[PDB]
Amino acid sequence: KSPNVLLQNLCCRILGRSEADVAQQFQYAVRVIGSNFAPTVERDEFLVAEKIKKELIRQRREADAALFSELHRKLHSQGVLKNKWSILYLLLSLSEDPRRQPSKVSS
Amino acid sequence: AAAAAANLNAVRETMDVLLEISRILNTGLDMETLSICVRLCEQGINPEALSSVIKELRKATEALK
Amino acid sequence: LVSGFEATINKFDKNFSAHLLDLLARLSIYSGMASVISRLDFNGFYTERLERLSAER
Repeated sequence: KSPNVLLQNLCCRILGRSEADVAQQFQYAVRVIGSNFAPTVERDEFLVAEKIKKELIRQRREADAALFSELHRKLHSQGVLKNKWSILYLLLSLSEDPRRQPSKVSS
Repeated sequence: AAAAAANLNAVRETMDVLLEISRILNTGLDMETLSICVRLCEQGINPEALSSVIKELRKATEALK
Repeated sequence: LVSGFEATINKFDKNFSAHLLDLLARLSIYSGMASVISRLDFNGFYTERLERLSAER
């Protein structure tokens, strides 16, 4: 796929609105992605792994801070990806407070 | 083949571990939205862009709808 | 005239205010050492008139 129409697919997954109903949301997506069209940011995924472990200690669940460490190893173990840093940076930035996480299935 | 289904396995595993990572960091993104974002970062794209967009698009259906 | 007087006064005022805020910005990033910044504005005036703006790339 081309990235520009991929933005409009993303807008119809997040919002229930169709891609012909609105064009303003897609225009804002074009506003931010355009003139940032190429990757120029740098990754330091070592520091961000060390920052997820401090967060999982902060929950005061310490067995799960080391379970994430072995699940974080597996992304390098397969290694079919582009950057391991990018999706993890996205998923860290959108965080809300589970207050201490009153459950986790642990797969 | 075998290495062609093992390549199809190696995305399906990673999408399953990232699904655990998505709920323990508490985002509002589910698996369906996750698959689009993982394709975008498979091509390579600023996550700093994507974060500001989704902070607005999620804010575009809880006060505008 | 006195209008050209006022014009030069306003030029000097704008430039001095801008440089005052820039110097306080360049001193604020540092680190009984904060007594310089606390003494210079003991009641405040031109302390921080523009908030630190930010956006993501």
